[PDB]
Amino acid sequence: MQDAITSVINTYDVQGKYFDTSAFDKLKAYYATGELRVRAAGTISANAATIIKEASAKLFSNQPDLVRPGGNAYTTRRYAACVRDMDYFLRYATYAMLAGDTSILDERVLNGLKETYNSLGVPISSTVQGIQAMKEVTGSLVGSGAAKEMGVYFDYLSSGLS
Amino acid sequence: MQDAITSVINTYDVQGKYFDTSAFDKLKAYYATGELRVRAAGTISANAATIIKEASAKLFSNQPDLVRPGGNAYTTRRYAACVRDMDYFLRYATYAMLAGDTSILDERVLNGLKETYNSLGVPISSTVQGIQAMKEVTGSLVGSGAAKEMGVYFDYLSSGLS
Amino acid sequence: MQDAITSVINTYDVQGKYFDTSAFDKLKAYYATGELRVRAAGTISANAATIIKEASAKLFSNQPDLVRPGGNAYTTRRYAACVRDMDYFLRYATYAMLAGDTSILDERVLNGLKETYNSLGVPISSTVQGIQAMKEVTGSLVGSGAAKEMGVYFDYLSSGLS
Amino acid sequence: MQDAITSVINTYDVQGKYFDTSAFDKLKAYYATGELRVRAAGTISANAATIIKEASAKLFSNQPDLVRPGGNAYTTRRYAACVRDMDYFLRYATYAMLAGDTSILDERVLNGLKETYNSLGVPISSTVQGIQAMKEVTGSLVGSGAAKEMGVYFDYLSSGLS
Amino acid sequence: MQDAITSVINTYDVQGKYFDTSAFDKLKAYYATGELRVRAAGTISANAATIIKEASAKLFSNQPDLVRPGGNAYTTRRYAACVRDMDYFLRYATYAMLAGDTSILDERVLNGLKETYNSLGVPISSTVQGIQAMKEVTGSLVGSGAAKEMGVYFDYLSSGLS
Amino acid sequence: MQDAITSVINTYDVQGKYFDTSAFDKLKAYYATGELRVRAAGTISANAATIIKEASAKLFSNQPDLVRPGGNAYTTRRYAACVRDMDYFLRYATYAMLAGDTSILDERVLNGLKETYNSLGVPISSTVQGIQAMKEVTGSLVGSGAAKEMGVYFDYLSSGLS
Amino acid sequence: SVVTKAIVSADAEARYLSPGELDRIRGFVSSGERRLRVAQTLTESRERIIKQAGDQLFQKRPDLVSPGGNAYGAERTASCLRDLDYYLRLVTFGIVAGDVTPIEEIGVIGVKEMYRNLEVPLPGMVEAVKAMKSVATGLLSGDDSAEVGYYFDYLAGALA
Amino acid sequence: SVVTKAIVSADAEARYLSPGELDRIRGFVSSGERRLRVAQTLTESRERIIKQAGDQLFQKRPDLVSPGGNAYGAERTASCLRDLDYYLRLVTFGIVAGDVTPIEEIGVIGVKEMYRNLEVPLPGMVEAVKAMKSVATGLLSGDDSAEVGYYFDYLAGALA
Amino acid sequence: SVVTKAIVSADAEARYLSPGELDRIRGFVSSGERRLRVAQTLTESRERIIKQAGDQLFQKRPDLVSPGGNAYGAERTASCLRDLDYYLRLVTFGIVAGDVTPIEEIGVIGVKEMYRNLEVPLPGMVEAVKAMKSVATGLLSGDDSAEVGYYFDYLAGALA
Amino acid sequence: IAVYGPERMQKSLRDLDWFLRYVNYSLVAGDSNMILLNCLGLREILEKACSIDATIVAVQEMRRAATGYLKSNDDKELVGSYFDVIIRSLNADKSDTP
Amino acid sequence: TRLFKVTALIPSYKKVRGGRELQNTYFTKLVEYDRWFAEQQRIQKQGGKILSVKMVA
Ligand SMILES: CCC1=C(C)/C(=C/C2=NC(=C\c3[nH]c(/C=C4\NC(=O)[C@H](C)[C@H]4CC)c(C)c3CCC(=O)O)/C(CCC(=O)O)=C2C)NC1=O
Ligand SMILES: CCC1=C(C)/C(=C/C2=NC(=C\c3[nH]c(/C=C4\NC(=O)[C@H](C)[C@H]4CC)c(C)c3CCC(=O)O)/C(CCC(=O)O)=C2C)NC1=O
Ligand SMILES: CCC1=C(C)/C(=C/C2=NC(=C\c3[nH]c(/C=C4\NC(=O)[C@H](C)[C@H]4CC)c(C)c3CCC(=O)O)/C(CCC(=O)O)=C2C)NC1=O
Ligand SMILES: CCC1=C(C)/C(=C/C2=NC(=C\c3[nH]c(/C=C4\NC(=O)[C@H](C)[C@H]4CC)c(C)c3CCC(=O)O)/C(CCC(=O)O)=C2C)NC1=O
Ligand SMILES: CCC1=C(C)/C(=C/C2=NC(=C\c3[nH]c(/C=C4\NC(=O)[C@H](C)[C@H]4CC)c(C)c3CCC(=O)O)/C(CCC(=O)O)=C2C)NC1=O
Ligand SMILES: CCC1=C(C)/C(=C/C2=NC(=C\c3[nH]c(/C=C4\NC(=O)[C@H](C)[C@H]4CC)c(C)c3CCC(=O)O)/C(CCC(=O)O)=C2C)NC1=O
Ligand SMILES: CCC1=C(C)/C(=C/C2=NC(=C\c3[nH]c(/C=C4\NC(=O)[C@H](C)[C@H]4CC)c(C)c3CCC(=O)O)/C(CCC(=O)O)=C2C)NC1=O
Ligand SMILES: CCC1=C(C)/C(=C/C2=NC(=C\c3[nH]c(/C=C4\NC(=O)[C@H](C)[C@H]4CC)c(C)c3CCC(=O)O)/C(CCC(=O)O)=C2C)NC1=O
Ligand SMILES: CCC1=C(C)/C(=C/C2=NC(=C\c3[nH]c(/C=C4\NC(=O)[C@H](C)[C@H]4CC)c(C)c3CCC(=O)O)/C(CCC(=O)O)=C2C)NC1=O
Repeated sequence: MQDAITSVINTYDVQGKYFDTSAFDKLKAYYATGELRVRAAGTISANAATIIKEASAKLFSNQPDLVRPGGNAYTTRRYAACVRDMDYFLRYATYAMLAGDTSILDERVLNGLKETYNSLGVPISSTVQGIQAMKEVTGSLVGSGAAKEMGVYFDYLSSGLS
Repeated sequence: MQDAITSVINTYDVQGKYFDTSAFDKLKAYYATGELRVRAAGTISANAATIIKEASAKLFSNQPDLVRPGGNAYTTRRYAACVRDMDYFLRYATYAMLAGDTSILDERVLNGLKETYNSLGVPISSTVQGIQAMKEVTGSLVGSGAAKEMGVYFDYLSSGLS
Repeated sequence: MQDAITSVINTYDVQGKYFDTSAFDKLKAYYATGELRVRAAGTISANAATIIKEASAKLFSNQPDLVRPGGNAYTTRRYAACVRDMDYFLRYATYAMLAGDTSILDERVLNGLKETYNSLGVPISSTVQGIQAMKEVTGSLVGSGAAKEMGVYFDYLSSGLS
Repeated sequence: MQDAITSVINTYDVQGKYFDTSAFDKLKAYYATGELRVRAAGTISANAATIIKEASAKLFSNQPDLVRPGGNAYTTRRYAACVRDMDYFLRYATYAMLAGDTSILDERVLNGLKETYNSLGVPISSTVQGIQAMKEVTGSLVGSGAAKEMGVYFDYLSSGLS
Repeated sequence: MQDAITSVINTYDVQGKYFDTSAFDKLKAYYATGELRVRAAGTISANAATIIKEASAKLFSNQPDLVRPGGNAYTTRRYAACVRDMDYFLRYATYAMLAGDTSILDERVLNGLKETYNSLGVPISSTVQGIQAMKEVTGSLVGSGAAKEMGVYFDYLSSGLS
Repeated sequence: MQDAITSVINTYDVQGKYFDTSAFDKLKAYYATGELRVRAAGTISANAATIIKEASAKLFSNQPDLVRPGGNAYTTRRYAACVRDMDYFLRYATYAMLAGDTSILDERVLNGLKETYNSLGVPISSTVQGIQAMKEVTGSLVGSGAAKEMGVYFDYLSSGLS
Repeated sequence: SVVTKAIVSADAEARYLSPGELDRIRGFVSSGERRLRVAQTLTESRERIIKQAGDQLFQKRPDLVSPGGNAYGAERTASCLRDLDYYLRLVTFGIVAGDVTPIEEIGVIGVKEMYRNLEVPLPGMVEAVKAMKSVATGLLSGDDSAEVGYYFDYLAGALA
Repeated sequence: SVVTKAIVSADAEARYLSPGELDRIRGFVSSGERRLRVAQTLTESRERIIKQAGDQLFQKRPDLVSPGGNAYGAERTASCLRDLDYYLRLVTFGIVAGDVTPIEEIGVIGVKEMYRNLEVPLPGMVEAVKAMKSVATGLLSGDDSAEVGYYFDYLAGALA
Repeated sequence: SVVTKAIVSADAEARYLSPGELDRIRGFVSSGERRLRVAQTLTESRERIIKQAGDQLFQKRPDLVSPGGNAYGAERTASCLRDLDYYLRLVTFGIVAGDVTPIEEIGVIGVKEMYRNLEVPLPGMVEAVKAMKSVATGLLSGDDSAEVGYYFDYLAGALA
Repeated sequence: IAVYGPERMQKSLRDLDWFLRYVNYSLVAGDSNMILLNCLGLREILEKACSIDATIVAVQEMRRAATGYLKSNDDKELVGSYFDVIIRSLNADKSDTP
Repeated sequence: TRLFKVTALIPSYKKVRGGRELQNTYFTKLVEYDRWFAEQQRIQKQGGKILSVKMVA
């Protein structure tokens, strides 16, 4: 995969060029944001079960058809599948936030997710709603500064699904 | 779409065969029921608006959250769209009953309907309930044998949505 | 894979409704035809090799070029694969008849079969002819009613291939 | 599309209850910046071509490889397409600023943007750099207070791309 | 599309380089073969219907199953569709031979064709065998060098369908 | 565009009155002529190609300059246009025969044809002669009763184009 | 009518009439005398149908003749009766033609816009047409009553 | 089929079937026994019809089976008769369906291109189907003879 | 190229190339060696042509290199000469291709928008193209100069 | 109140609250389009189990009550228009729905 | 035989249209010769009346 540091390194490697002032500026930006990223990652690791808990409850409260009979999340199997997908989404958004890059999201999650969901019959609107649920649930736990950072990765996941 | 006659013709044409005794027996069976099918279709066209009224009333009584805020029927716009969907289901089930085959249902209703509702947010289970309600409403108006024949196609619609 | 009982169970679980009189009626009909189904399945199992023998003999007599050089069944290998495929079709038709549902055919037999045969080079029309010959052979052994029952599954396979 | 007003109205309509203190606070915040946002929109609408000129100059000065042979912007057609895309981004950012919601961006830019740029081979990182240069120029042109309101949607687009 | 001259022009333009001895040699080779290409194209255009006739006769004589009931070419409509596909293969092979490049083959035939036949149930192996039949029929009419040149593009089509 | 029944319906509707007994007698007339009309229509549908054969042959026999250079039929395109015109005239004459009214002739044949021929320079006399050539032979095939009854429509076309 | 529809369908794809169209035309002309007999019976007793249907409609919907209703007043009631007469005449026309094309072309296309301009309650149309259908089917025999009631059924559905 | 045509015509207008279409279906189902008898007679006589019609075709046009003709040879004559068998089966399909749709969609679309690829003279095909008309209509009664001849004439016009 | 235009034109109507556009291809091919030789002459003399065209442009239009001009400064003059080099190379591509299609696609579609974004005076581009045309036609013989002059004329017209 | 029963009373109360909520929403949005469109089809739905005249009286009474509190002529006329749209739509649906 | 100048009025019989459709009803176009047969047939099937056609070139 690729993070901000590796992104700058690869750009300058393909150019065969040297680290200039702009490169060091970007590296300084990432190092400045690093401690916030690490604190947010630790907080999200602490409360991951709680985040999935609350996001699932809210999504199924806003759209109760999913858990009633005839819904895509109606069985123990399909409910557990929904929870498993949301746990992936949280973990990989945390990876992307800590890296500072969304390449991991692309390659590990978004490359093939639309077709998987379309073949499974999984609603994609409801999945985006669940991602937004996780987004604003974790925003409260990480704090406004870290929420502004994790939100872009949650929106990246949502835009990749939509 | 294809009817019973066209179904038999296709089955015998893909095999490169003329009609045998079984084929003529099946065609005669379809021809014997034609007048009953025409009478049932006329009766349904008589009371289509009525059947929609009782079916929607029964559905929204047994599913009151549909018309409450947060429900997908909570609007006059969304209410009109729901009753128009009910009109679709009744019209095409009558077409299928008159034809004697479920092909028109699969071709013009069931194909792509689950993904359409998933995009729109329409609850599939509540639509199945509405179709069933339409079935009990239509059976009494059409009589016993016409109700068996006509409910076969309602069951096909419900199973396709299910 | 789902039989008639499983189909009723699923169409009632999707609604969330318990069993009522209609479901018990459909189940009773399935148990009514169960004895016929079991006798037909036992007869077919007792004479599977014989049925394959006359069916393949009829197919290769009607289309002698198949087993001659340049035909797709010209080799001990390819002849064996051919009679193996015929055994597949007979066994899975017996499964579908014993279940009372064509789900297993779509589910384990007809899925990707056209692409497989087209990649192999197998003549689809001649396979359909083999299925029809197998139908004719099986009917005489199973009797009139059991033949009418097995015919829907044989015709299902023939229409799925063609 | 949606704006802030539609979002609040829908949020309180699905709940079925009137506007509370948080609702009126959201509307007051949205209305307070309204005249500033309209002034900024007038400035951008009046001076879009200028902003494109400095944004493109900065982008192609920082990355000369784009307009040299072998670069994605090397032809008159591809240079024109690049500046046209930049005009798209500026206009839709202005639309989003006036609306106060990023729904229009998701609906009419991000939906299919990644597919387009990966099919055409457009460098996504360079497009992000061009969007950042456009942000800087338009912020210098419309004042810091409107610069922040432009920058939030410019960042939304940049995060959508990367 | 792209031809040999356009191919060399594009290869040198991406590099930003002027033409050198190797490029001029490639252009001279194309200009040398141009007269042969024109003669072959005229001969094919004069005899296209003939070539299609013998190729279709060969294919349906070696594989008569294709045109018996249950076969992919079994109807007047499907037989006409088959011969139309062969006509298009021949015309675009002629176009590629005149141009000296297989770019038109890709763009106007091979992009999405295998998916289309996979959906339609068309046996691609039999289509390739028909293309090979057209190749051998065309070679006899066009002569040795023109046959080698045409066989290049016929084999390109056959391997593209693979 | 109206038949005898819709014509009498119109003439009784415009007056605002109900059908009288004379209307019923006029209706019985058309219902009694219906089977003869349908029989003649079937004969003409079967023999339309032959009627065009002999009508064009006789028209070009009596007038030789038309096919010879300098004539208003001297071209392959122009020959095809003439035979197409005669075929359309025959088909619409049969249509008016079945309908029992000449309204279709006015609405679909003479609608703009007079001035089209006038601008083009088509001779009126030759067209009338061709209409006569078709009528006097078609009457021979359809029988004397249907001959007299196509007489009205054919000389209606002749007088209209006159 | 039936032959009109067959001719339109044939001319749509530029061909002579199909054998099936010829069979449907034969079926139409073969039953023309029975259609004319139904026309006899409906046309002769028009006053019975119209007045009985008006009475049944007014009893079913007293608000129509009540003050503030659309049918309130002698002139408005006369217009009600004239509308019923129009629809009866169109139903007879469709019975003769073998299709509902006269009914549709004369007084179905744009009926909702006109009755919106008149504030005429379409349920009033439906109940009046149902009363007309009841009277007409009662005065006819079963084989004729079903076929005739089909036309009233189409008219009621068009109004509804 | 007739039912299919009525259903799709109603579907195109987003309405239920008009009384005319229901009457058309009633007429079609009323003739089911006659159509079945005619189709069973044609199927029972397929071998005789093909034999006799092929004989008439070959005596009327010896050029097809003379050396240098398209039907020359035992295998090409067998293919010739197999085509006639195909078209007879299609005619029976059209008889039971009540319309020429099965014939149209199995053996009429692209027939000119198909027979052009096969060097088959279309006038020869027209003569063959006229011979089949004659041979089959000889077997049928007067009422059914016209009904079968309508489908045969449609097929001849399609080939011509 | 000529072959590309002929083939795509034939493709737009789903037909084989007619003998007229086959004569097209034959005439284009029979003229290949002269085009290759002209491309030789232009490619070998690119360095002299660019310098002479730059001097002619700057003496005819001193304002561009004058203070406040677009080409003012060594770097901007270098960019101008680079653009002249691009267009000379595109002219060579067009000469070998037999048409303006390489010039069209690489340097004509969107050129006005490119230079308008770059704040470049299009009349200056036209004058530069005319000067470089004169310089290039100076090197070539009359028959070849007439051919290359029209490519340069098309470039000038496209920039204008 | 007794004749309808609890269900129709709940529907009636939530519908009056619905009308006033949409009036508030439309005043926010700057357009009474939502009330308009939601009322182009309301009368046919209500008529069988509701009194249209009663609904008109209720909406007029709410118009009077709301106009009372505003105490500003422009405010009064705007809210009066946003209620007159309801009365106008239920009046326009005297025939069937459009 | 190059061009036709055609003036025709196609009314509306199937429904009532809310938009303008005034120029859609009464209009004059220039129609190519190879297209005039089909265009005249279309106008006739629509129920419209072809008022007059003249020859342009
Ligand atoms: C048909 C297969 C199936 C099952 C069984 C199923 C169970 C199920 N139980 C739920 C909550 C619940 N389930 C329980 C029951 C527990 N409370 C006590 O601890 C007991 C030990 C135990 C019951 C004996 C409770 C209290 C909740 C509410 C929890 C909450 O709302 O957060 C929910 C969430 C409802 C929603 O999101 O709207 C589901 C879906 N779902 C299915 O698709
Ligand atoms: C190249 C590989 C290959 C082989 C070997 C092969 C054998 C073969 N032998 C066959 C028939 C037969 N084969 C035999 C031979 C047996 N008769 C005696 O018992 C002997 C023990 C034995 C021969 C020494 C007989 C009698 C039949 C006729 C079976 C019947 O028609 O009932 C058939 C059935 C199809 C046909 O008759 O054309 C096959 C496929 N096919 C192949 O593609
Ligand atoms: C508002 C919704 C919308 C978007 C977003 C959009 C993007 C877009 N840009 C395109 C072309 C292009 N876009 C670019 C982008 C530039 N390449 C440079 O390297 C830069 C990194 C970058 C901009 C800063 C280029 C080079 C092309 C031409 C590529 C080609 O055709 O080969 C195309 C292909 C269609 C065409 O050429 O007209 C689309 C669809 N179009 C839309 O309707
Ligand atoms: C369905 C009613 C209808 C018809 C029949 C009709 C015919 C018609 N014939 C035309 C020309 C023509 N029409 C004819 C036929 C006439 N000239 C002579 O041969 C004969 C005396 C006579 C035939 C009886 C010819 C030969 C032309 C071509 C002459 C030309 O190029 O100017 C054209 C001009 C457009 C075109 O040909 O593409 C039309 C529209 N238009 C209609 O709307
Ligand atoms: C043949 C096609 C056709 C129809 C159908 C038609 C109907 C029609 N009915 C009208 C009046 C009327 N029609 C009615 C009847 C209705 N109001 C009551 O509520 C009843 C529910 C219902 C009768 C069952 C009434 C009461 C009026 C008087 C309204 C007025 O004049 O303001 C008018 C206004 C002009 C006039 O009366 O002269 C028309 C146009 N016009 C046509 O050209
Ligand atoms: C179900 C619809 C259907 C039809 C109709 C059909 C016609 C058909 N006729 C064929 C050959 C043939 N058809 C004929 C018949 C002609 N010979 C004389 O000219 C007569 C005028 C005429 C018959 C009355 C002949 C002679 C051939 C052999 C051509 C040859 O071997 O070259 C073939 C090629 C079969 C092969 O050898 O691979 C087809 C597909 N196919 C279909 O799927
Ligand atoms: C192959 C197609 C192609 C063309 C044609 C092309 C032209 C082009 N010229 C440029 C700059 C320039 N071009 C000129 C040339 C102008 N100076 C005078 O006014 C004259 C009127 C005129 C030359 C005759 C100048 C002065 C600049 C520098 C302006 C700047 O710094 O932005 C640039 C910006 C990138 C850079 O500065 O290196 C491009 C892309 N690029 C392409 O990919
Ligand atoms: C602002 C936008 C808006 C409104 C107000 C609205 C009203 C509305 N009320 C309904 C139910 C109902 N509404 C009422 C009657 C009430 N209705 C009121 O106008 C009266 C004050 C009151 C009685 C005097 C009743 C009795 C029902 C039950 C269903 C029925 O009438 O059959 C329904 C049908 C859905 C359901 O069954 O719950 C609608 C659409 N819809 C909208 O989109
Ligand atoms: C926006 C400008 C505009 C105008 C003015 C306009 C007039 C107009 N009126 C039409 C039909 C009609 N117009 C009328 C109304 C007339 N009959 C009554 O007695 C009155 C005296 C008179 C009106 C005051 C009628 C009855 C028809 C139908 C005529 C027919 O189709 O036979 C039509 C034919 C298209 C259609 O039926 O939808 C047009 C174009 N269209 C336009 O786009």
